[PDB]
Amino acid sequence: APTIFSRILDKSLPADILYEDQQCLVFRDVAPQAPVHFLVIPKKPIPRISQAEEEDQQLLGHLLLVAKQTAKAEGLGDGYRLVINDGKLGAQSVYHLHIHVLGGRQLQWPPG
Amino acid sequence: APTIFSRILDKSLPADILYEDQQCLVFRDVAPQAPVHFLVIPKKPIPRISQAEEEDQQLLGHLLLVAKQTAKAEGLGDGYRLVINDGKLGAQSVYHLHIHVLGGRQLQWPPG
Ligand SMILES: Nc1nc2c(ncn2[C@H]2C[C@H](O)[C@@H](COP(=O)(O)O)O2)c(=O)[nH]1
Ligand SMILES: Nc1nc2c(ncn2[C@H]2C[C@H](O)[C@@H](COP(=O)(O)O)O2)c(=O)[nH]1
Repeated sequence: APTIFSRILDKSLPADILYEDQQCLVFRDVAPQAPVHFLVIPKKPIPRISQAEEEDQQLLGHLLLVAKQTAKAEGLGDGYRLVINDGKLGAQSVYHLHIHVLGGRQLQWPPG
Repeated sequence: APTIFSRILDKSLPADILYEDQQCLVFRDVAPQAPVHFLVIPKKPIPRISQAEEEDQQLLGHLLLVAKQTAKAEGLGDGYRLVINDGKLGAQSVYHLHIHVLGGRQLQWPPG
C-alpha cells in the first residue's frame, strides 16, 4: 500500500512540483543524476510497469506526453532520456509507477 | 524520411521479430546491451519522443503495454528497464520513435 510517493502526492512530504493534473504528478528527484532529473508519476497507484493493464493504456501515453512537454518547459531541446525500471534487475526502489526524465548533460550508453 | 527501421519494417533488412500488430513492431537489437535487448517501435513513423502529439496518446501507452507483455514472454520477472532516448544529449541514433527493453542481467544506476 503506502510508498514514499504517497507522502509526495498527499503533500505531507516536501517535493519540488513542476506540474500536476487529475491523472498524474511531476516532481524533481531529491537524488538528481543530471542537472535536470524529475519524475512523472500517475495518481492511480500502479506499483510496477509490469503490473499495468489495458485500462491504463491512455494513462501511460499521457505520462509519456507529460514527460516530453515537461522536458521542453525545462529547456531540454538538445536531448534527454526517459527511464522506467521494473523489479530488482531493473534496480527499482519506489514501487509506484514513475517515468524518470534526465537531461542538461550527455547521457552515455549503455544506460546502466 | 527513410531510416534503418524503414528497412526492418518493410522487411528488406533482416531482423529478429518477437511481435507485430497494426500499430507497432517488436524486434531484437543487433547490438544487445543485455542478454535480452529488443526494441518496441511504432508503425506511424514519429521521429523523436519530443515530436509526439496528443493524437499519439493511445499509441504511446500501447507501445508501453506491448513492451511489458513482451518482457513477460521473454521471462523477465526478476526485472528489466525501458529507455527512450531523445536528440544528441539523449544519445539517439535511429530517428524513429522506439522503446528499448533491457533485462536478464542487473542494470546499474545511473542509467548512463
Ligand atoms: N524528490 C524525491 N525523490 C525521491 C525521494 N525518495 C526517493 N526518491 C527518488 C529517488 C529515485 O531516483 C526514485 C525511485 O526510482 P526507482 O529506483 O526506479 O523506483 O525516487 C524523496 O523523498 N524525494
Ligand atoms: N536489430 C537491429 N538494431 C539496430 C540496427 N541498427 C541500429 N539498431 C539499434 C541499435 C540501437 O540500440 C538502436 C537505436 O537507439 P537510439 O540511439 O536510442 O536511437 O537501434 C539493425 O540493423 N538491426
